[PDB]
Amino acid sequence: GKLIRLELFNFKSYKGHHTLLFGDSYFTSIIGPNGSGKSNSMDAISFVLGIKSNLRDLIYRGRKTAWVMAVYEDDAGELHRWKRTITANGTSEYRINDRVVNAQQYNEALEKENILIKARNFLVFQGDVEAIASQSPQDLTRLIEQISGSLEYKEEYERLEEEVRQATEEQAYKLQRRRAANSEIKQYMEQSPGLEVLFMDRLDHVRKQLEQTEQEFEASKAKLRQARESFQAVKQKRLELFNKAFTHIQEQITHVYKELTRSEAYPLGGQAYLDIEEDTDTPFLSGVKYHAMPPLKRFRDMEHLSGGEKTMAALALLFAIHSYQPSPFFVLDEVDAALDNANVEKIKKYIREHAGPGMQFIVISLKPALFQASESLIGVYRDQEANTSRTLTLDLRKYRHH
Amino acid sequence: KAIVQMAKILRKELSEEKEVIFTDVLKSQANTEPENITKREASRGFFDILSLATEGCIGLSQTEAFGNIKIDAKPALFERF
Repeated sequence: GKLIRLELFNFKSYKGHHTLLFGDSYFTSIIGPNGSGKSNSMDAISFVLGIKSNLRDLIYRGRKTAWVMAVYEDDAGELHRWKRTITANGTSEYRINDRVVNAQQYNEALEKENILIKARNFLVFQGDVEAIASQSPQDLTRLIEQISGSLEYKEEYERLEEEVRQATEEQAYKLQRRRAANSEIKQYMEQSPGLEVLFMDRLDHVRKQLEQTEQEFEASKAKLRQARESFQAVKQKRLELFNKAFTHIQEQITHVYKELTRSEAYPLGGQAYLDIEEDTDTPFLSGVKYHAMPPLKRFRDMEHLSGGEKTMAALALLFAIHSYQPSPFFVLDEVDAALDNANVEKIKKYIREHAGPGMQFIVISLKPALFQASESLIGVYRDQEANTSRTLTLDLRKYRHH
Repeated sequence: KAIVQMAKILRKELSEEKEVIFTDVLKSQANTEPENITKREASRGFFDILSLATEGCIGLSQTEAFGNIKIDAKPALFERF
């Protein structure tokens, strides 16, 4: 489906009721002059969808309650109303189609539309770009574990590996006890005890002491077997989820990075790949190598790239990651602010080539070269006499190109 | 300055009438018929009126979804830009 509007009420710089309208637009840019409230748009979106990245301070203050509602039209297309409220004591209320629910039931309704808070497959903050462009190989592995679902098996994985380690040395210990017992039997029998008992209750001590060593070993064997099987099952599920995500992203990254580095002067674009850093039978225990080289560049280390080149490589990875679990809509922070005109153009081209049914784009945009190409605009301005932000809309599909 | 250009067009239209429609201001600034106005021109003007409103020079009213935008003058319009 798609979002057709967000409704705000006393949210940050918005006094009273306001609407962030998208309609049937599959590419909306949110724009406005500095200090108009545009930046509060990200806040409202990530608030109503449940992102945790203070709760009393979101309520409008003239210098009392607030809520944000997302209105979503599925493929049927029926309406879904997702409202989060900030009450007078700072706690959150959740409503789905105007009925109260708890936080878990809220996320589940969103998950059913593939709006996945655990993978944040629907939103790119500005900070995500900096974080991606400076992360370690092991950070990237952990990110893929996170978005893939495999990270939820990590602690169970490590607990069961420890059980295997203990139950193993326990088996070896009880095996050596049984080897010593059966060795004491050979010595005790060469003692010719049949004669000693014919001319003794201790012979019954060895009876139950040997019977004990046998039962104890057989229990360590079965316990090690159970631990080994439990561990192998969790290991297989963790590997399965990780490999499925890694395979997708490794396949896509080559294409997305080209799309974002193609130009008239270099129509082939640059080259990127993902790879497991070290040889291993368990890929999720190694770091992931992300290497991207713009056109006509080729050195082993990426830190020699420019800030623009690093940003575009980071965006390509974020797109490739989020394509594994496609969100119906996609919210892009004000990344065009820091980009040169050539890169702003490439972002614009990428969006226009993907924005449509199945992938709605909502973009915070500072650069006209980007937002002048939208299907529609949301302008945010400050009404200073009323001390509130306000919104206007413009349908750009009515006007021509060139 | 882009805002200066828009500030002049609005003071002319709002000196006689109390309100002017955005699409009328856009035809005046584009110096062409509405059928030929381009997305780039519409976005430039749209951003310019948001700037003037944030500065307190004009008032903006839009009561329908993707509806006409009505612009009125403030005192500061004839003292700034």
